[PDB]
Amino acid sequence: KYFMSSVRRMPLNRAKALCSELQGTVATPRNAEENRAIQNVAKDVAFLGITDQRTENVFEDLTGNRVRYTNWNEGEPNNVGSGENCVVLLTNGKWNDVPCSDSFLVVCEFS
Amino acid sequence: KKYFMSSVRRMPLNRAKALCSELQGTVATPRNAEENRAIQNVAKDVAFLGITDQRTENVFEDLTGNRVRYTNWNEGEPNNVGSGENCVVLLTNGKWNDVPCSDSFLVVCEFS
Ligand SMILES: CO[C@@H]1O[C@@H](C)[C@@H](O)[C@@H](O)[C@@H]1O
Ligand SMILES: CO[C@@H]1O[C@@H](C)[C@@H](O)[C@@H](O)[C@@H]1O
Ligand SMILES: [Ca+2]
Ligand SMILES: [Ca+2]
Ligand SMILES: [Ca+2]
Ligand SMILES: [Ca+2]
Ligand SMILES: [Cl-]
Repeated sequence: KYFMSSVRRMPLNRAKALCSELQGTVATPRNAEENRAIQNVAKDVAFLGITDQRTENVFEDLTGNRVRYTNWNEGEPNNVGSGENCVVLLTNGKWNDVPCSDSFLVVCEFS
Repeated sequence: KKYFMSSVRRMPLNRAKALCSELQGTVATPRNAEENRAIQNVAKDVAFLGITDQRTENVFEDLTGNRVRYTNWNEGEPNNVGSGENCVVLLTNGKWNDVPCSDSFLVVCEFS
């Protein structure tokens, strides 16, 4: 896998469109090594290709595959307010669930 | 190493540049036959290369203004037809054709 970060921030729908445009997908770390690699390419908080939009508290990648490895920041995922169904990788590498409509950088993953 | 990825949609060169730069890459510029073939492998149809003679006609440079060395022009190219063709695309046979920068084609981005 090759990981590339965007320079501008955008909501998940636009982030998915960007990675998909170059025939990739929003980055989904499958282990601690991939998590670090994505963290490194991301210069700020960035979206990951994981959501619980289909079933609340059931996190899966953008292709419907349930994720096994997770790295939630303490207290996460908390689905606060009216709900947080998207996921971002914080600058310390831990994850936070956030509203999919919010804007963050995006890290795309290619094979 | 250099990695190449092709777009799904077609767009003019300035948009192609913006797409590749969005992910901190550039429009693919083959420096030799191996790279030319690597780009061929990812481009399913005619696609833009990061080369233009916009500065001086018939002097081809990459997008950073660096004069290119390796070229693989299709027979009869570059012909600068009509009002001008100052951008370059990789044809489906791997050879190059100069085309109007305002025309739309797939784009192959390069990252390293
Ligand atoms: C208290 O909730 C935390 O802080 C909020 C400002 C949001 O970033 C939320 O995702 C996070 O879990
Ligand atoms: C005759 O010129 C050739 O055919 C035209 C349709 C254009 O594609 C032009 O770039 C090419 O050199
Ligand atoms: Ca949720
Ligand atoms: Ca949260
Ligand atoms: Ca020309
Ligand atoms: Ca031509
Ligand atoms: Cl949400």
